[PDB]
Amino acid sequence: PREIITLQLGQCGNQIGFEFWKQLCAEHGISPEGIVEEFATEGTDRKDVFFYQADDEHYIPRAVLLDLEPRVIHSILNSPYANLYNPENIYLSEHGGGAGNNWASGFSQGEKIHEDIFDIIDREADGSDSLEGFVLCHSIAGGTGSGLGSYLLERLNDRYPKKLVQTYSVFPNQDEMSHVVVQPYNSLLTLKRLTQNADCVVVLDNTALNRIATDRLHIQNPSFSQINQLVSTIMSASTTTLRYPGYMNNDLIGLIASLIPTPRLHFLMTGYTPLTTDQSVASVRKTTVLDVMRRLLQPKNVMVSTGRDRQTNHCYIAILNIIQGEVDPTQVHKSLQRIRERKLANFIPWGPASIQVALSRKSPYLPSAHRVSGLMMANHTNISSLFERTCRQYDKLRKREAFLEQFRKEDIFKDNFDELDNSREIVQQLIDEYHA
Amino acid sequence: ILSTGKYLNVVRECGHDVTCPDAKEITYTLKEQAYVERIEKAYNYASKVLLDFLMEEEELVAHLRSIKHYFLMDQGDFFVHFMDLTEEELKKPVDDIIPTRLEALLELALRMSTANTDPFKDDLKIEL
Repeated sequence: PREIITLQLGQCGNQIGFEFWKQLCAEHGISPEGIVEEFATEGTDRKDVFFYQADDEHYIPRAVLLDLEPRVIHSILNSPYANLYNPENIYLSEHGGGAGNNWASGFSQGEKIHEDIFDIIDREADGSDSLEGFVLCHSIAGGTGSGLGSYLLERLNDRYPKKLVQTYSVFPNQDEMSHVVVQPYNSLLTLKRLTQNADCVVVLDNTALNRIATDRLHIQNPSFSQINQLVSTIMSASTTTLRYPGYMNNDLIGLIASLIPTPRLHFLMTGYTPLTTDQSVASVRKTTVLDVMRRLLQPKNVMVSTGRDRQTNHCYIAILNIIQGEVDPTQVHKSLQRIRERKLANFIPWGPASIQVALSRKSPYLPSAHRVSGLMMANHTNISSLFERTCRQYDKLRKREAFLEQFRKEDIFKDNFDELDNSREIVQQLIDEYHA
Repeated sequence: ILSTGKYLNVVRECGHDVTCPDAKEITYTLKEQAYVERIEKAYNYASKVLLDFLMEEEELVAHLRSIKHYFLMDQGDFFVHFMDLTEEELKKPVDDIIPTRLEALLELALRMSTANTDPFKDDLKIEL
């Protein structure tokens, strides 16, 4: 019916998808090894849209996880949520990889394991006779997720041409350049494949993570154990129309169709306010829907590093405001009434704009059926500031003679560096041209 | 006695529950001016059980609190949020798609400034 195959790949893409499947059992009322609660069918009306359909009421995840590093998968099998995963769909015990840290490693390893990489991931494709598409849950940081992920964006474009492609990709961190220095090279090589060899992306910045991780979360030493908490909730938040029973844009080709203006303009800004557990003691007094979307357009919950004074000459075109759970829908048109009076979104002068609001009932659970949740999927034309940030860090590195002799020994014979530079400037010029 | 029948018909509109305070009402006695004074202490009691019915279910005091000084303007944080949206729209007379947005902005300005009792503020309608 609407079966999606997630493509978890890389050192960071496997960990953000590990707790994504772990989030799904707590809201479906199911255990990874059994069914102890009856809340799975009376409370939740649809479960076989991301999981594989049941053979013994065991909803297998439709997931594949490949990585060169064996460290990310050795921290999985000792956890009690790995018995839900199957040891025959992806790998058996003692799976390995390369050495290995290179973008050209996984780019060259795709055609030497070409027979095996297109054998076991295609067995899940013909399980349903109407496949939705493929989401590449991969990474941009490092050479593991960026090297091999650029290969599958090409060969799955023609072997599966009538399928939706759209990824929840995480952006790397640009604070210092000591541990990694190959960061401007492997990022722009995948970013070219994300626009012409891929339809849509969902950007997730790393410098904007610790802006939120010290905002309300109150940590002193930033660890990697907090990167899975902001990411796994908004992943399950994006499929609330798709997993839980909704009516309009209840498919993944429903939501993405109403937000993309044009190809190579698909970078969607994400926002999510409620992350604090001591808000729970004051949501008993009928906290309404009239105050939760006034702060979405206000740049506080954003996960995109952008300029603060560059929003006057930029214009919103498509903005999504997803409320979940208890909505009190007699005032949801009242919340959309107050949008035109502030004009917090700058509107495009050539065409109409749209503020789309939708709702779906959440899990039968006490932290879910009590507190209001707001998921934002914006589309603003100030996203070229990240593309100006990455390009200015790209041409400055090529004048310092950095990784021009250390990178072209394997499988690179011609200069494909300006092939990425002009196509990035094509994106940056067509964005500003789009508001005439 | 006219106003007696007006208050007993108000409680009768809710339900059939009142009884005259005596078991038998007699006026065929030489005293008659002390019997219309026990008629006046009767409609005073009918006022008191109407004042009862105001204070229990209806909340007349909370209704006058939610209207009047708030209608002059008491808590302007409800209204200065709405006055942000009177400067973008209210430049020309109303079109056919404008009053659909004005109720959407009143209900938006309800919960951004945290109303304490929502069924006392959904009774606001918008003049064309």
